Amino acid sequence: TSHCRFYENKYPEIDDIVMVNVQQIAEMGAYVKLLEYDNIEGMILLSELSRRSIQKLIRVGKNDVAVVLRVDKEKGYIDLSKRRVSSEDIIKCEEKYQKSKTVHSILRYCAEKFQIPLEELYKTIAWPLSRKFGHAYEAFKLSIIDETVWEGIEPPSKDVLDELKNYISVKIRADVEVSCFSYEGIDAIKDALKSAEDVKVKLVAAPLYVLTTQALDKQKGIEQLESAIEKITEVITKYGGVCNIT
Amino acid sequence: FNITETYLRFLEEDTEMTMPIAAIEALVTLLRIKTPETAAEMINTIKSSTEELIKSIPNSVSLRAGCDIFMRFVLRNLHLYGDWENCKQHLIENGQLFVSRAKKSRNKIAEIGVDFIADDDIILVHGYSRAVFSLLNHAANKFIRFRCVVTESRPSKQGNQLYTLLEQKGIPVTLIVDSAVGAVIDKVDKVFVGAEGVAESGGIINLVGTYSVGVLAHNARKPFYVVTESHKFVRMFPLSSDDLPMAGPPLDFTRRTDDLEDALRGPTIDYTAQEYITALITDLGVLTPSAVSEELIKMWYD
Amino acid sequence: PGISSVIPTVLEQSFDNSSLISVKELLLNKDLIHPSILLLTSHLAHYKIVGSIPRCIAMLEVFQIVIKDYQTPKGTTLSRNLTSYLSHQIDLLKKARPLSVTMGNAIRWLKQEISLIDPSTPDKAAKKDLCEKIGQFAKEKIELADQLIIDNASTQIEESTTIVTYGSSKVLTELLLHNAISLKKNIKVIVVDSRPLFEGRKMAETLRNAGVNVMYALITSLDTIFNDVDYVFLGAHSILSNGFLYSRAGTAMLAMSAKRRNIPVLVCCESLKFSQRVQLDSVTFNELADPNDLVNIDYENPVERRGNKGALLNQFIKERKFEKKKLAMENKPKGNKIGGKKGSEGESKDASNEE
Repeated sequence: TSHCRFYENKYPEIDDIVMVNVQQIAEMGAYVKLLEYDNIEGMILLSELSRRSIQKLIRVGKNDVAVVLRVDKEKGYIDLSKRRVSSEDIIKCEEKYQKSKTVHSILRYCAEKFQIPLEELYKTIAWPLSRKFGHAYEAFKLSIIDETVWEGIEPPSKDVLDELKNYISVKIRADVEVSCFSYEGIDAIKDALKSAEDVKVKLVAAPLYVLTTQALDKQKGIEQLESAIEKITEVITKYGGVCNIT
Repeated sequence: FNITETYLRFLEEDTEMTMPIAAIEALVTLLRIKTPETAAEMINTIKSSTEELIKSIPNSVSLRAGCDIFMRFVLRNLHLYGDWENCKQHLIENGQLFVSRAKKSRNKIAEIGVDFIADDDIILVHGYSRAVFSLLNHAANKFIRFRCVVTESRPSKQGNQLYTLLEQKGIPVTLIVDSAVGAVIDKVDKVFVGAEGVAESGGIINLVGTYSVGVLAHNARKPFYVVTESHKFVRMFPLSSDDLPMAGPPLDFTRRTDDLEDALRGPTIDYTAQEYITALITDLGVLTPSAVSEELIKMWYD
Repeated sequence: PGISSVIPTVLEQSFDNSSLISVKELLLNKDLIHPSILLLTSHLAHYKIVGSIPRCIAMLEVFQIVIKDYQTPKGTTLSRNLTSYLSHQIDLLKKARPLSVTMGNAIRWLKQEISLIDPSTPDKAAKKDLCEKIGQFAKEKIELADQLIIDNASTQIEESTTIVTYGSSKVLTELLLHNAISLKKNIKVIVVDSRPLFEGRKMAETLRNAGVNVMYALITSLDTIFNDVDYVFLGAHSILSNGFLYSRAGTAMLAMSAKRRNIPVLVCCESLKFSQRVQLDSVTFNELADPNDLVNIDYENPVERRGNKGALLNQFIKERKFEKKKLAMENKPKGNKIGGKKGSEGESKDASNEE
């Protein structure tokens, strides 16, 4: 289920910047939904959303840039403004929206795996990460280099935490064509296996060896595969045979 | 606080407070109580009250049109991104100023639209609008010679009502039935009409026999007139000759009866096309054909 | 350069206002023209499906392909030989089939975009943003606008209604598909067709594929099908500054009958379809085609018979001429649906000044 606000409190304030995904058009303005501050409706009027004929502008398509004017903290009524946001601030509005969208993507694997509500998981994360650290994206960037933010609050789900770390972190296929014509070769292939595995190396046929090299940041698999080619060439030159690598 | 109840209070009043201008004044009073500072709290509740008003409507069109213009003016207020307070004060004040504009417009038209009635011309008048009768009265004030022919319109018996209001002025009259209205177009110089609404296309929204008048006049080549105050424009496009917003019957055929109770049912509001109107008169200058649409395009900005 | 002059059939005593010629089978041409243009010209020369709206969409997509294939020369800048190449395209298109109004507004938009972008920015960064803008332009002025016509028509049409149509207009096909499937009404749709091409047949076929109650008729059989009908939809091509409806073949005949038989005429249109050119009769500027399509006894399209007709050149005066794009009279249609919602035909140039 997709709910719960990005911030701590339900309703916005004055001067705070948001990003809206347009839902309707014409007459008043647009009763919609937000991608920066909750999924409830927050209305704007045609005047605000014009500045600068118009029908071609957005009309419930992608995303814009708006600033909250009037908030009702009783039942739920939000007013916005598109014009007011300055050109220098627009780039900052887009980056906060990108930060909010990454936080929402992070807090969705947790609800899928352990079959528990998303609002409870959003509440337990947004206390040391969102309130004390600054933002949840930079706290996640700190946790992947050296775990220091995650160690504060104790997690009831550790298997979800391992699944999320695996998602932040892919096998690249490699085939070796062994065609040895030497006196001793079995001990050589065993020596080449002990240097490359210690990722997953399997046997399919007598000449062909299938090995999948794991990559953390995708480009890491190339450097380790090239090291594996260098280690295979060093092994077979001494015994008296040839190993062809693709 | 109610808006339908405020409109219901106008029973013995009327005449000065025109039906839409009294509904617009009721819209401003409902706006000024619960703070017009918020645009989410107020506009949505104004929209709900107009929806409640449409649901309570039996056979009126102009109340929906008048709401639109109000809305438009409200939105246009703070189009200059002005102070959220002086713009508000100008919005609340433009309620009594809106009703005061109905008097100023009537002062304009009654001096413009007396020019159409020439020296000694017999007129066949149909329907009753406050603009058309004000032309008729202020031409008598101008001391001009004109004869009058009364059409027997059948809504709540309007012909008899029109005839009595002509008697109070001092202008010679006689009753003509809408069946025989074809037999009159030879001793009649000009045919006049007062509309309930004017279409986006350039046609007319009117009473229980007006299209029939328009066609007969087109046959006899005798001019056909529409005179109104400039607030009866809706974004409505009746595509066919018999299609209109209704709460009652769109032509019903009843079963065999002996006591005689179910009979009357016929189209009480009828449309006529753009071609049949020779001339149209409002306070917004002297204009007829494509003019109405240009007004609506200017307002709606779409 | 191309093939010019030498035309089939007689020059004709009556109706000689437009060109009657052209290249169908490819013989002697320049070896620089992009093949997607060559495909479209061979398509439009013997096309059965297209009618105004889709022609421009295809013309836009072909242009998008050209820009994607365009790599700026090291010596000559972007605005050097592009506009000459585009002029070669239009001239080849003119030889194949006279352009629509919507095609002209597209070319005018593109030529405005060439002048807007100065040769100073990097070439790969230039074309990447250009095609994005064209895509957004095609979204707004066609697809999203079409959807706006759809919903405008939806409120206008009454529940359980009979509609007679004509042509093969993209907007109306989707209109009727929206009526049958998304709204679910009792819509009896009657389709009419002429002789040069079976536009209506194709529309009826597609409606049958949806599963609609369809009658299929002809111009000769009109005074029998009417005596039922409630609304008539016409496939627009161009509405002029006058308010006259310049559309396909059997259009005005229908429009006339409708006006006389009480029931109104409705026309769905685009904001790109309006022009500032003006005319008052069908003779003015006509889209003439070769009598070769009218030789065979029709039934389908290719039958190849040893019939009664055959000779046009050798026969002593036998002008078997037909027109394609005709004019409907002004007063007869009542509704127009566009980007600015609604407006009667007598208010034609409220879009051209609004731009």
